[PDB]
Amino acid sequence: LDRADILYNIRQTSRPDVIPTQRDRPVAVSVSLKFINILEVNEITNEVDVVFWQQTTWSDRTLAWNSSHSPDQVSVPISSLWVPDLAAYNAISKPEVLTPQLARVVSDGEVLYMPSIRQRFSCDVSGVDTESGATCRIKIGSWTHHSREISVDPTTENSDDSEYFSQYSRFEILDVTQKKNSVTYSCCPEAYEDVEVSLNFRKKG
Amino acid sequence: LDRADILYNIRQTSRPDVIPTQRDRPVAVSVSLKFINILEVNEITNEVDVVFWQQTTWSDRTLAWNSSHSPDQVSVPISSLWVPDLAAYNAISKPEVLTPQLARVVSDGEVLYMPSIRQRFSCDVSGVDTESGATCRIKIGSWTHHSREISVDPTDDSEYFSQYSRFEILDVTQKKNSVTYSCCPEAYEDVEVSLNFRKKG
Amino acid sequence: LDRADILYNIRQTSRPDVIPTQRDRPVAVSVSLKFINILEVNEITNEVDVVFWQQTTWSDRTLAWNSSHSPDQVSVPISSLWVPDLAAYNAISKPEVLTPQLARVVSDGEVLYMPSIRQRFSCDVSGVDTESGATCRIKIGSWTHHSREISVDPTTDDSEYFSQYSRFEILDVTQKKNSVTYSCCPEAYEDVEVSLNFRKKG
Amino acid sequence: LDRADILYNIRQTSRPDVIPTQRDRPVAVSVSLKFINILEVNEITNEVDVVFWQQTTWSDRTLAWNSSHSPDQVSVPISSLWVPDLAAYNAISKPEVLTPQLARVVSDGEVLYMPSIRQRFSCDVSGVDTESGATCRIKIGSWTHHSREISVDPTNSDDSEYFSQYSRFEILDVTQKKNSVTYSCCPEAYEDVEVSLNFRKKG
Amino acid sequence: LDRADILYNIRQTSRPDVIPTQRDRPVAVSVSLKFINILEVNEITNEVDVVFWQQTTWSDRTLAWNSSHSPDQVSVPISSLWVPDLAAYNAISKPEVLTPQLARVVSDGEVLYMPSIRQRFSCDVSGVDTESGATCRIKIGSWTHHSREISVDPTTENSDDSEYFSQYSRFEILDVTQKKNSVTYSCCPEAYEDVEVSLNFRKK
Ligand SMILES: CCOc1cc(N2CCCNCC2)cnc1Br
Ligand SMILES: CCOc1cc(N2CCCNCC2)cnc1Br
Ligand SMILES: CCOc1cc(N2CCCNCC2)cnc1Br
Ligand SMILES: CCOc1cc(N2CCCNCC2)cnc1Br
Ligand SMILES: CCOc1cc(N2CCCNCC2)cnc1Br
Ligand SMILES: *[C@@H]1O[C@H](CO)[C@@H](O)[C@H](O)[C@H]1NC(C)=O
Repeated sequence: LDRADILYNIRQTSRPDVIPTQRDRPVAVSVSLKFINILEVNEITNEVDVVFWQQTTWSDRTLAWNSSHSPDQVSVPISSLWVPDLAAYNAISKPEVLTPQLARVVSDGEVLYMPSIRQRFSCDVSGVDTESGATCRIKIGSWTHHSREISVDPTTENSDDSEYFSQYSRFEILDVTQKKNSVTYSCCPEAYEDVEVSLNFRKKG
Repeated sequence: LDRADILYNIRQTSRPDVIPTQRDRPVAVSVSLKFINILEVNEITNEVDVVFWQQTTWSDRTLAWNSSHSPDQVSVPISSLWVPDLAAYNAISKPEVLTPQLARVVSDGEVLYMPSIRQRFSCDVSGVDTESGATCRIKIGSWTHHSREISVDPTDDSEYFSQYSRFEILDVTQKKNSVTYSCCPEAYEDVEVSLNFRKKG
Repeated sequence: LDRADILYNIRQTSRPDVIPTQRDRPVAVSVSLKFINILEVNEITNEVDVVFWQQTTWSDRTLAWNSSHSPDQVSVPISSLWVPDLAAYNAISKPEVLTPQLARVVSDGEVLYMPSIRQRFSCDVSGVDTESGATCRIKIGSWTHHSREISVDPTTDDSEYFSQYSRFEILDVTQKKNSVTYSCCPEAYEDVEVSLNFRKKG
Repeated sequence: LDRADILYNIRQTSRPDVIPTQRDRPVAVSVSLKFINILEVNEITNEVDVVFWQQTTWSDRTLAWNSSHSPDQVSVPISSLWVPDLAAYNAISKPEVLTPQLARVVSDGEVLYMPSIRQRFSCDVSGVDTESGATCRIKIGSWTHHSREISVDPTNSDDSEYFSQYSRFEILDVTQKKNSVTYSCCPEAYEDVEVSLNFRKKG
Repeated sequence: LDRADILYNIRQTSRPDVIPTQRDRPVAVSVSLKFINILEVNEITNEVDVVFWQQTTWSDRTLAWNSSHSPDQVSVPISSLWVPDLAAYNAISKPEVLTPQLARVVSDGEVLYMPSIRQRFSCDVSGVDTESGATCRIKIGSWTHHSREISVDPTTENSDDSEYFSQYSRFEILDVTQKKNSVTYSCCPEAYEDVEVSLNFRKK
């Protein structure tokens, strides 16, 4: 197999509308926000514009191929793949996807999708101008799939919070923490999982 | 049947352009707005920006399947389904759909579509900065289907409302209407959602 | 025939790119603007934002079906139908179509398309804050079809649908049909001019 | 042939991606801007918003049909035709096309496309508020086709006839100049038309 | 072959989704920014709006044809070609592509794609109002392809930095420099190449 064959096979057989659930267990989705910039903060209205990479991983065994004597990974347009229906609950604009919409697929079916996104959020901006800073909480989960179909978890790994954060922003990041939740909305009987990412930041002098 | 089969069958045979009317009785559509946020209020111009979940339910039996030994529900792209042609009459921007455009379909054909929407409205903003607050009325109905084809009916007020909004919700009420426009002989149904809100102190 | 059959037949056989001219006669298009709101008026720049229903009717016999023991009307996506190439000459933004893009088709081929549109216009805003108000003239006609292919006519209570919450009020709406020759081309092109007389309220 | 047949044949056989070059000669494109309005002028930033009809003509013989006992002209969606890849070099927004995207095609293959366009430009706004006015130069040419593939020429005419009487501005004069430019990126010459719009604020 | 045949063949056999890697060697991509205009500078927020031609070249042999007695080049919609997944890392708006989206393809498979783009960036705007000006660094590389699949290099050319820059801008260009980098991100084990274009400019 070469890349052309792999991509052809994926395109011809991939079912972008079918959740790759296996043996009726939930698809385990990992989500991690890598903050790149903070723009347009407004303490009066409690709104903020953020740019972040939304690192998203999951497994879809239907994409798998035998990689002996073949490429181990390819880049695939997300239009040809099933993608988790994640949404930020407190976003007040739709995601502006800044980057090419390609996911990376490994021969065992592991998928990585990591777009850079600019989005405006409603959250707690109070104290952005103090030492202790503001703490903006971003809530992300599957819009339509309950806990038996999609589980959402923060990425297990440690990292430099500001690793990719712009040195030219008027703001700086003090801390990022994550919390997993499972919520029952009065609309539906099942539980829906989400990750809450708490961004602690302040204005630089 | 597995999910793949169900979704394949729906895709291959769904008529997104065909209203699932049965025996010429109207498709009964339920509409309910779950308010998430109020931004950008303007008492001078009587305009307001709102974020809300537009909970929409209806039945389409052409989607039904035998669910013994099969999944009972699936998520389906709305591009593969007929969806009611609802519009907010007093909206002054087109709906900005914030969420993935998927509906939930049950094996008996019951459909739920609940996108989060940001939209600007023309309505009564007067009194927003007072104790009794403003009351903004949002009118939603089928744009082109009369009452014999589509009926619209209303389904805690702040359950999902952002605690970080500059505004707070005092009350939400709903009223069903049936209106005859001078352009057309038939009646058209709508739901009027009255949002009573004020600026927080 | 049920609705599914009718819609299937229309989709399979409709030619959205073909003007439904019959026997060399122009397609008779009716146009009427139902004003819903007036927002963002600017007397300095002579620009105004308007929301209106653009009621558009015409006949396309190719859509017709025998309706005894069948539905008499269906809603059809405009992407499946020929639609008149109308434009507002003095619009300075492209139409923002607010509503689902569906037309109503009757079994004899009569079509109604009535989207709610928000659009900005260049026009005479002077006097908007006076008793007699401003008179904004909106000119609408076929962009590319001359008078032998498309005729345009005004439709044989002005505030009926106008928002009571607008900062403005409508004093009067009048309509005039015109036939104009542009230097770019030898044939005449029809338009309807809708004159909206409005003023700022107390 | 009726219109349905003509439009069907055009749709089925049109190669929107193929430049209708005939016999090693460049496709001759005519361009003319009919100014409708001038909005949002900014003398500090040298930027201006203009609305204009971009009258564009060329010949594509692959579209031709025998018109004896047939319509002589049809309106065709530009998605079904090859269209010149014109761009305004000094535009700072993408064209906002205001009108239905249809071209007029004559039975001999002559094409006319004339959309109304709103676009923002970077140009010389100085003096806009004086008697002699400002002169904004708009440069339009094929983005990717050199002079052996596309030639561009201005269409003696009043490019001002359609200008809004309700604009805050007025047009004093419009002139055109044809250029042939070599860019350091590429060895060939690329043609453009420069339209100079002389205008001022009304007093 | 005429142009119609060439374009037909390209459309029918082109795999826009397949990186034209040849024999386990990265696709060599050249990138060069031709600055056209600088608008909307903000020294408080360190943001700037720039208009530039993003000159991008690479080779795709699957596009090649025998050009004896045939046209040597054609213009091709990029929707029919593989195109490098380049992104500007410090962009804060998506690229507004101003020009027709066509690439130029030579009979040997060389491709040139050069759209004019308007985009807003986060970068160092300080000193823009001084003699020495500001230096805004723009970082461009493949979003998803590591160094064994795509290499990125500045264009070998020497150039006049202001050749196409608008005389009507409120700003002027003092200097443009380029640096190639190879970076390892903590998300992945491989290295990703980028070009950093440093734009030294000031208010007139
Ligand atoms: C039956 C659940 O289907 C749903 C749920 C939701 N929401 C409630 C569950 C959590 N996600 C927010 C919206 C939206 N659309 C459809 Br469709
Ligand atoms: C026959 C009615 O068809 C209609 C009606 C309407 N409206 C009048 C009925 C209620 N909805 C507002 C628009 C718009 N487009 C078409 Br098409
Ligand atoms: C046959 C004329 O073809 C035309 C005419 C116009 N206009 C002149 C005729 C009246 N309508 C305004 C635009 C625009 N595009 C094409 Br294509
Ligand atoms: C054959 C060169 O191909 C080009 C040239 C240019 N430009 C230089 C030639 C004149 N047009 C401006 C852009 C842009 N894209 C491609 Br692709
Ligand atoms: C193999 C890694 O897959 C990736 C990596 C990245 N990035 C990390 C490498 C450098 N480019 C920035 C994003 C984005 N999407 C996918 Br998919
Ligand atoms: C190209 O085709 C021409 C025939 O016109 C011939 O001269 C030559 O052999 C061909 N070149 C290759 C490498 O096939």
